[PDB]
Amino acid sequence: SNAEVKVKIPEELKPWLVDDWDLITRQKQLFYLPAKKNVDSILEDYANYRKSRGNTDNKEYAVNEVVAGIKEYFNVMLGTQLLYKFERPQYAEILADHPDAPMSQVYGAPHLLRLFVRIGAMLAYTPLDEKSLALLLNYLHDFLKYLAKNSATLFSASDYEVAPPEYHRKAV
Amino acid sequence: DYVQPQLRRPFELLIAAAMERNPTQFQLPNELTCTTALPGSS
Repeated sequence: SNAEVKVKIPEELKPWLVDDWDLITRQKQLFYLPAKKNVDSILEDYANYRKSRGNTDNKEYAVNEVVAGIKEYFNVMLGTQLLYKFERPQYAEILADHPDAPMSQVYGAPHLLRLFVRIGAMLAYTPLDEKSLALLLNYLHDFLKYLAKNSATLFSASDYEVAPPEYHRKAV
Repeated sequence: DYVQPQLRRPFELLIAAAMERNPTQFQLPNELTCTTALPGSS
């Protein structure tokens, strides 16, 4: 590699990320997994958000490319480091209980935002050209600002239950 | 006359790199919290 791609974490989302980390690892509080707003729906939101915010948009080539890419990227990378060591039992439970459950499903916004945090070093693996880099970082920041604009409405940390002791045994 | 940047290759490359990611652990950057220890005390 030659250029370390700095994806740039939005400073508005940093307090949420720090709280997320704390809530999961330190507080050991976990929400009921079933996510009504899954990654697929979030991608759909973002895709249609472009065309409705603009007037004569034709970047659907890249929008669809991004949606397809993110979907598979999130899917293929799910389980490796898109979740904390404390989220292992969630991953385990999903696969064991529903072997037909899509990895791009079942999980909601927190995991998609999780992706954007880890993609930072991931982009350091990928030697992207300036054109594609600038265009992509644009979409990513558009996505980040879309999330950040709904940090209170979409991201909810109140409905978190302290994971039961036996459940802790399925993580650590 | 202009050729727009293409995301297809980037995603190809990025996913290929993701294929090489073993299940380690998600960690946040040093500025956010930093959960890594430094090799020292020696």
